[PDB]
Amino acid sequence: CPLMVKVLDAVRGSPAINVAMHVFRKAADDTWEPFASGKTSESGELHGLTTEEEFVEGIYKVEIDTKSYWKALGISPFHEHAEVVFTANDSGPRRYTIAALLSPYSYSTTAVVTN
Amino acid sequence: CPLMVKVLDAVRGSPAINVAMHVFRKAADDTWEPFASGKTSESGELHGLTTEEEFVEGIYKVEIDTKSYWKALGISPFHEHAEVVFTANDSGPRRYTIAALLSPYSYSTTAVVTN
Amino acid sequence: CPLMVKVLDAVRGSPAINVAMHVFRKAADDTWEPFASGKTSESGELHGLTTEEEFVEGIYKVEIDTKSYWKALGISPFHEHAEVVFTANDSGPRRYTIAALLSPYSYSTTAVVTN
Amino acid sequence: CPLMVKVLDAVRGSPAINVAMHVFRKAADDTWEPFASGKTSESGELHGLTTEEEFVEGIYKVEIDTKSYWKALGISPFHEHAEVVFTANDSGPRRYTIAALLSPYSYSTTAVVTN
Ligand SMILES: CCc1oc2cccc(I)c2c1C(=O)c1cc(I)c(O)c(I)c1
Ligand SMILES: CCc1oc2cccc(I)c2c1C(=O)c1cc(I)c(O)c(I)c1
Repeated sequence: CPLMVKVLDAVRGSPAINVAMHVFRKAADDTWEPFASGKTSESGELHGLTTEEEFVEGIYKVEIDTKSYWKALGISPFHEHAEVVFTANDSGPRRYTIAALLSPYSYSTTAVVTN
Repeated sequence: CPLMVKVLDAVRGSPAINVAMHVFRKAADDTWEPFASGKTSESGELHGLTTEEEFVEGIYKVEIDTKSYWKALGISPFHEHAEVVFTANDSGPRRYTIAALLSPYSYSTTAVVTN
Repeated sequence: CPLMVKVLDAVRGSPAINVAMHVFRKAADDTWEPFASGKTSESGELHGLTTEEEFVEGIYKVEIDTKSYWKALGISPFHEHAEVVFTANDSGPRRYTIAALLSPYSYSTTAVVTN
Repeated sequence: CPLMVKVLDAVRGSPAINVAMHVFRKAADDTWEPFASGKTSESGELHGLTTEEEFVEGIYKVEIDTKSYWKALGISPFHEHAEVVFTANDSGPRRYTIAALLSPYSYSTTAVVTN
């Protein structure tokens, strides 16, 4: 698993479950080509998005549908979605975890890049 | 001032100065149209992007060029940019402050909305 | 103003108003002595805690009473308070802004230090 | 494992390894009694701090020695340590993860409370 996403809820202190997201890869014409997608598990994690052969160097965007998550909880959010845009590079063996911590008017994201 | 952006640097404990950003607004045909742009001052703030008359209801995206900021400090960061996407003025005019805290592998963003 | 504190609410997208806090300074005998206290204004800011003459080198602790803030909004939060402990003025006088972003199960704090 | 701590480094995009921390429980005389301690693993995690029988309701403090971590990396930090103070409550079966994300002048902490 070269790319994993984990989402947590800062209002409830819990994994953010059933959060939909799409991953895009940037095309040579500067458009966003759909690449992978899924919904987070009961642990707030989404695995199996891609494979090592497919996950080549380039620019990727992860669009997390935070608005639908808050609306299902009855909470009015600020953001339409949370977007994480990054370059994947080949500097030795690398696995990427994108983590996002969600509040109604705020989010934080970090990347854990390990061997 | 209906739309202000503030950016801080979590490595140096200082405002993030000279950070470029571009604001876009979603058009009727669902494309992103250029709306405003500028760069942060010595206080880390960008004022004067728009006016109350021009800042109509819509979906706006603030694209903060964090990669260029970190590169000039000698750091190769994870993200290409920080994106903040939100619906503005859906219940009438509001004033928005978009704040971003930057680290090389992480950022946080929040919004302060006042009537 | 050599020491200012700003507090924001990530659930409401607003300044966190009427948040009490206490500042302590570590004495020679290694105990925490009361130094200053106050509560945030309608802008979420607390100014005037100390003066340049009184704010000598030392280890300071800012204890932000986040639990009382959330309780008044009907929320049972995780943390008892947010603590920020730092050495101040070790290289000569500085001005410090301590900022905190609050959610029920999470907070973030940063510091802006200027000469 | 009723209480786990995870620490990440926002400058390097990696687990924060070998971070020392102490856990205290508040005494009836309002002093902090040492309870448990350890250092984070190569995954940035510290497990085995306590057992279910020992981890009774009360107020706990986790003091994370972030200053020594940054000094070992050659980076000048703001905080003396990161302190997380919380009430443990018996509302059904509950396991607590305290997570902290570290930058030199900023940190964020959240709690993941699961069944
Ligand atoms: C870019 C500013 C900023 O972005 C953040 C994102 C997440 C958490 C936090 I805390 C912050 C934060 C602040 O610390 C801050 C906000 C304002 I409004 C200020 O006026 C000042 I001084 C400081
Ligand atoms: C120390 C970990 C951590 O602390 C934070 C504080 C604020 C915001 C964030 I996003 C984080 C964060 C994570 O990124 C994270 C959390 C867990 I729980 C994980 O399992 C993994 I993988 C990654």
